[PDB]
Parts: sequence; structure tokens; C-alpha cells
Amino acid sequence: STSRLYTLVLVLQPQRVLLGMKKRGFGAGRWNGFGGKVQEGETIEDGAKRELLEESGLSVDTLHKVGHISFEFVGSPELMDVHIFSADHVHGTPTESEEMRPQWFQLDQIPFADMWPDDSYWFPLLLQKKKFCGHFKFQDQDTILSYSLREVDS
Ligand SMILES: Nc1nc(NC2CC2)cc(-c2cccc(Cl)c2Cl)n1
Repeated sequence: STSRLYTLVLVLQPQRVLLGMKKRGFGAGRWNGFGGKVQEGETIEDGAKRELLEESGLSVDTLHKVGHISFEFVGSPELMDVHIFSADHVHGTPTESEEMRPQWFQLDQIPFADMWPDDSYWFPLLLQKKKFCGHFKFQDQDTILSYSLREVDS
């Protein structure tokens, strides 16, 4: 049983981060970066850009490679293969979409309590400008059974 490709784009700036409140579907009622499924016929980076445009209304020329996290759940055959990107520069205005309502948070005021539990572990690596690689086994949606997390030169 193989995995499916996901992207996650974190809109960063010197003092703040633009998260998105998920309004519907998987992760509804939680703050997260912008992203979703990688389709057939686009590269992973194209998918990241697309989902950022569609969910926030923002454009980019380029993204940074910051993380590669593989998620799995107990009693589930399908794995999430997440390619995490930072967008430290953006064009346009943040606009509320059907799927996401964007909001700015200062980097010392990130609402980890209402984000996915894994974010508390890998966000510090992102904010130190470290590239990271890891696996997370979830018991349920609020409970990490086991996890592995390391930095990489890549
Ligand atoms: N921060 C974070 N954490 C996650 N933790 C995994 C237990 C669910 C999953 C995701 C994610 C990334 C891209 C697309 C989608 Cl649908 C999701 Cl849910 N993001």
C-alpha cells in the first residue's frame, strides 16, 4: 500500500507567519500552512504554488525546500508524504478562500494548541532555517504514538 504526495507551504516573514484556518474537510477548525494533494501532471513545487494561490490568493516566483515529513495512522494502509516549503516572499493580498481563512501571527505567538500536534516539534527547525526530515505515527488526530525527526544538509 503506497503513499500519496502532499505539499505544505508556510508563508514566513521576518517577525510573522501567515497561517490559515481550515474551514472544511480534514483538519477543519485548525490553523495550518497552505497546501493539499499533488495532482497528476504537476511537479510537487507547482502543486505547492497552486494551492497557495487557490487557498490564500498569493503568488510567488520561488519557494524554499524546508521539510519532508511522512505521516501515518494506526490501522490505516495509506501514508501521507508531505513536502514542506517556506514562502519568505509573496505578491498580492491575503484573501479568505472557500477552504482557508488566512491570518497573521507573530513568531512568538504561534497557536500550536490549535494546530496539528506535529507542528510543535518541527516548527522550531523551520524558524532556525534548518532543513529537516521525519516520520510521524499518529494513534488518532490529537495523539502522536511515535515519531522520528532529524535535520539534514540534503
Ligand atoms: N502541519 C500538518 N500536520 C499534519 N499532521 C498529520 C496528522 C495529520 C498534516 C498536515 C497536512 C499537510 C498537507 C495537507 C494536508 Cl490535508 C495536511 Cl492534514 N499538516
